[PDB]
Amino acid sequence: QGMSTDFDRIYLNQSKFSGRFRIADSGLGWKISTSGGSAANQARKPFLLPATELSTVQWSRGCRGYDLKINTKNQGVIQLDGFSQDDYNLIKNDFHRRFNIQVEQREHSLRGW
Amino acid sequence: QGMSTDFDRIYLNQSKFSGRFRIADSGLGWKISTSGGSAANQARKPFLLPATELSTVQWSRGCRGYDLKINTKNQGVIQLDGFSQDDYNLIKNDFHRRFNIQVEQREHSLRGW
Ligand SMILES: [Cl-]
Ligand SMILES: [Cl-]
Repeated sequence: QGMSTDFDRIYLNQSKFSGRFRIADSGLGWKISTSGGSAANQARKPFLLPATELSTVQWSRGCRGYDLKINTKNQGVIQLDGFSQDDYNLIKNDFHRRFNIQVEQREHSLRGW
Repeated sequence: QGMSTDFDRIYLNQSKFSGRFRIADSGLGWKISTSGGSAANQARKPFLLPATELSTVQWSRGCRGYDLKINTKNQGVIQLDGFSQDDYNLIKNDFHRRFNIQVEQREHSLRGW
């Protein structure tokens, strides 16, 4: 749809359901994405995190693939995982441009050597 | 050994190896614990995080069991996982007494309701 940057099959805080993660100028969103089409998917409500609540963001190792661990002003650290190594460049650019946040690279133990 | 509070089979940042996690007055430690006895275990060096680097700590959902996500002054967010629900009370008490840190309970979505 062309405004937000979207990623499918992402998990929020080790959720059993996967969902779609969206990066918008307004902040972040995540919504359960499943089967049943317009029954089950239509009742679902999004998790919405306003950009004002973002403080730091790191790209690190998830349970599934790579993750973002996102520290917030009022809601602790939120985890999104299920990313591919391929996703990093896009994520880095989006967080810089939309939020002026530099994503920290902390996904292996040789970082900073 | 009676000074530190120790937990076995804990993983650091989704490490392939598990190790022993130790909570001491001086800060946190983690060291790979494996087989071979005094060959492989003896060469291993610990990860050491001085108490001065601790800022916030939350108890949340790991890849394995429950986790701590620990925000540090200079090293981003560190994850320890592999904890049982049983571990929480001890952890809460140790972080309060040793560091004056209140562990945030953020391990399910009904927290704060
Ligand atoms: Cl947008
Ligand atoms: Cl001690």
